[PDB]
Amino acid sequence: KNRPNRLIVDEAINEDNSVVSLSQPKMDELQLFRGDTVLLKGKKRREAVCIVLSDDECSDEKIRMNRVVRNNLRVRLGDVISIQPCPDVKYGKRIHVLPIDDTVEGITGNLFEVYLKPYFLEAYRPIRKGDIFLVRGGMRAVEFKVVETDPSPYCIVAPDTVIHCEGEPIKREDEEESLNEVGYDDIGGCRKQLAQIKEMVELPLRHPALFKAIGVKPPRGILLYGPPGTGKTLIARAVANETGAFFFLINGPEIMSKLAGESESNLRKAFEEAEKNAPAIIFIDELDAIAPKREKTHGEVERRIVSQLLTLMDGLKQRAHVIVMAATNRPNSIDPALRRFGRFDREVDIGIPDATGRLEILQIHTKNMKLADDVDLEQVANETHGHVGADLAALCSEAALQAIRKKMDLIDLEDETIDAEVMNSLAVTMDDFRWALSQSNPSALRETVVEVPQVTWEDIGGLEDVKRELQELVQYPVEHPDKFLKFGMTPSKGVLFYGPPGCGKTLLAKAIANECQANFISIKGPELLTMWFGESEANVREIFDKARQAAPCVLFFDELDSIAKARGGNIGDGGGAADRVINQILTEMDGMSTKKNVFIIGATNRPDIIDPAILRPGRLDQLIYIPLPDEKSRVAILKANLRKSPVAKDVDLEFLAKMTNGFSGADLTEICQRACKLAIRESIESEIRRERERQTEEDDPVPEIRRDHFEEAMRFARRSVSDNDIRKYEMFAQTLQQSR
Amino acid sequence: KNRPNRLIVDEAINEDNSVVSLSQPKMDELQLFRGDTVLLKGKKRREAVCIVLSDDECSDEKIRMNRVVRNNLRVRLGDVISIQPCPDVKYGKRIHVLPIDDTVEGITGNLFEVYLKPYFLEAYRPIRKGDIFLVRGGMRAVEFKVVETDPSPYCIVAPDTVIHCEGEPIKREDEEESLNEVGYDDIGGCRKQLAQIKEMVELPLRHPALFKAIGVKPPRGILLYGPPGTGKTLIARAVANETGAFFFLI
Ligand SMILES: Nc1ncnc2c1ncn2[C@@H]1O[C@H](COP(=O)(O)OP(=O)(O)NP(=O)(O)O)[C@@H](O)[C@H]1O
Ligand SMILES: Nc1ncnc2c1ncn2[C@@H]1O[C@H](COP(=O)(O)OP(=O)(O)O)[C@@H](O)[C@H]1O
Repeated sequence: KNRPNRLIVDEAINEDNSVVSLSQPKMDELQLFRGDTVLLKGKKRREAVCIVLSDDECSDEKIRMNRVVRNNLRVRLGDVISIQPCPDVKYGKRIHVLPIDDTVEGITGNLFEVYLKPYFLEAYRPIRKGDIFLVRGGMRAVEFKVVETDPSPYCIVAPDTVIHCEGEPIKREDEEESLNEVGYDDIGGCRKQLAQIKEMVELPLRHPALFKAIGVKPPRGILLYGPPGTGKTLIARAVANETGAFFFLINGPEIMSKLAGESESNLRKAFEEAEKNAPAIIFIDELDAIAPKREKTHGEVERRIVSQLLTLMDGLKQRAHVIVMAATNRPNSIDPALRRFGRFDREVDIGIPDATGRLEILQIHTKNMKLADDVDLEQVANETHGHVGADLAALCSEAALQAIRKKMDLIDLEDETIDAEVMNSLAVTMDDFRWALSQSNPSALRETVVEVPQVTWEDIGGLEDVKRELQELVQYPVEHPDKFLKFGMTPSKGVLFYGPPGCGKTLLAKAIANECQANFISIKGPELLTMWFGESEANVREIFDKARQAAPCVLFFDELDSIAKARGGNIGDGGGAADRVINQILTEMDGMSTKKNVFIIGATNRPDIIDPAILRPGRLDQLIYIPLPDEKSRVAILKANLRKSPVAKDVDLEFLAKMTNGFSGADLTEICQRACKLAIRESIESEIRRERERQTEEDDPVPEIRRDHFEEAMRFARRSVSDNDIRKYEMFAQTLQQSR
Repeated sequence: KNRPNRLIVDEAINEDNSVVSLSQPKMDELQLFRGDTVLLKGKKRREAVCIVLSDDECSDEKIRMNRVVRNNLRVRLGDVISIQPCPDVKYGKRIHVLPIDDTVEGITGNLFEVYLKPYFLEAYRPIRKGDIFLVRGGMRAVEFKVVETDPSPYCIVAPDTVIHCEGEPIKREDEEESLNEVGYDDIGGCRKQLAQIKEMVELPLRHPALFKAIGVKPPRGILLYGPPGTGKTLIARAVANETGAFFFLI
């Protein structure tokens, strides 16, 4: 018809297996309501009946499409479908649905009331003939095929019908695949990297003939890496099985497990077999087993194997319908002659996930688990700092095995055997989650983390003008390069905080990285000391390579004065005013691109004994005095700390605010900690006294703090900063010379 | 019967080779006294006669079970047994017990008064037909098989009887193992590590078909280490010969 009814498929955000979400101007163009019965026609004359729903997440012309119904239509991602309303659907009297025997194995008991009757209630579901849907439960996920309906050829189902499920399972026909093949639905986290790998490879695989009409070379050597266990083979096979090409898998240890000429014949026949079924993808994992760093290679057959791989990958420039993906452990653990132009050009890091990614990975792995009601995935989302996803698979399977070990075991073996009806009753508790998270958790990470921070501007009290002109200093030229191009001034890229210790030096950097949606990689002082004492400075280049790879980002140096204080004070050691790591930092600083959005933030508390070679233009040049807090900042910081804890309202904090002057913010965030420790000790002792009183039940004495704890904490209080350091810093206010 | 008479075996803390220790609410439910003659039926219609004693170390539903009597019943750890009182046991007049030649080698002299008469005094011991017990001494530990009793088919023994030990030793039949195979009784110390290795491996070996109904991967690469000489091969072969699987050694 060539009208807007020809639409492009996508992934779905909805979690029902038969609903389709669409946008508002599109749905106002088609004149429907919510919950209408809609019909989809695609390729090879297949049909889909669905419920339509409305969402603003959809764009102008796309369709949020589920995977089981897109495999029901026998189409894939990148195909076009046709949309028609079918508003004349009645109810049925008999429903014929039956499994395929290849996915129901080990199963005993009745199948009908355990799955079908928990499914076909309360959801009027549109079913057409020959359809295969998918349900979960029983620690499993089973698909189901329908055969016959009374209102031919489709109906909507309701509580007011029956389903006749009689018969034996039927073998799967030759055309479709199973649904235990992995896909785009079961990879939690790292959505941007998946989008980048999706957009980089879509054209020569979905439209191969276009590059048979245009001679422009696509990128063919694309290399992803990451710390191990993160499922690089999983995402590789997911992309290859989702976009629909021929797959073949070369693993490094198997090729090293043969003789010499047998390995040569294996690699040659593998590349010929990948040539035969074009278009196709090819995958080499554990490249460290095949082509290591050259200094770590000692024999003779290994260099011959690496030269064989170089000739075999240079000799497929003529072909353009295969593409090579590979996976190592680290980019510094490959031979440097391999990753060059014509062999391996594109580079992508997977990285470690974060709390949102951990929540999504946990949402993947409790899909067919049948949780309880008291289990709280936000708890084990926030309490699981520093983990990879295979540890999360181990954690979920460990808690499931503990629920099998505690109950539903010795209770059952003394009387009967085990079926799936009692597997329906099995849920797991949060106690097994806390038990599997307390012990038996080998945390597989000690390295540097990269994430967006969470502290916002309202978490720090006051300091308002400094926040707004820092916002001027970073936020402006990334949004308006035309004004700077008009006035010809290149922007500065350095800023140097300084101030007395204990004034909240990390919080403003966290707020700037959180508001502009920037990554964050921090380096403390102890990292500088363990790079100085070991005399190892081939690590700074790795840090700034990671920084450029994490673009955009803000790089935070904490305790820069440690290397100048460590070898003596202001007299110092026998040396002078320079060192090793700081000039290595300058040399790797000034030799990079101006527009790459890597913004370097330094910090110290001793601004006099620092090397003045860092205050050159083109480097760190912006100085901001961070002073002691004032009383309005004191009440603001005190409320911003006390917002977490339950406090009383009749207590008054302006007495101590008007009393305490010249105090660090760290002191006024530890005195509340001291008072709350005193209150928690008082409450637990009154708890054990009322327990031992009549019983040798819960009327809580106080959930908050009174004036007594604050008065005793002020009797335990202490200032942290002397007056002479304030005069040493106000020397810079009196003198006002700060260029070099 | 599906009542609480179907119990799960365990290790024992008692050191007599024929007594069984049980808990107090269980023994008040069965209405017995200490030292009563009790009977155990398990798999393959084997029988065990025992002395019952009381302990608070036992939990609600478990049985502190000795290794020689659990091999006498031809069951293993993880099996369920059945408990019945047999309070009608008399004494005997002639007792027929004889060794197996594969465990008495290098031995000379009279066998009767060196082992049997130091054993069958002061302990009224419950013996049924076909039973194999185990005694120690002479820098060795010898097992013994009984053949025939006068009050058929079981008795309790006392100082007021005789034991006729005449004959040559009989070859071991094909079904059972020896008792010089290592087990859970001869590893001192490190009980928590043995409990951890016990709980980590019990499910895919005692109940294999459950993971033929549930697809969840068990842990398969488990690595123990230690400073050398601490008997890592001993605890490995002990767990494999105690839980009862096929072993092979690389
Ligand atoms: N509102 C606040 N005002 C001041 N400090 C705060 C505030 N909120 C949190 N902090 C703490 O301030 C820390 C930032 O370091 P900061 O206290 O400025 O350095 P310092 O204490 O002066 N030097 P040091 O403690 O030895 O590393 C954070 O880690 C918090 O623990
Ligand atoms: N983010 C994740 N999403 C889904 N599964 C994961 C994830 N991370 C780890 N896994 C699981 O951990 C295992 C490790 O992936 P694998 O391909 O074996 O990596 P490697 O071989 O490098 O260890 C996979 O079998 C996968 O199922």
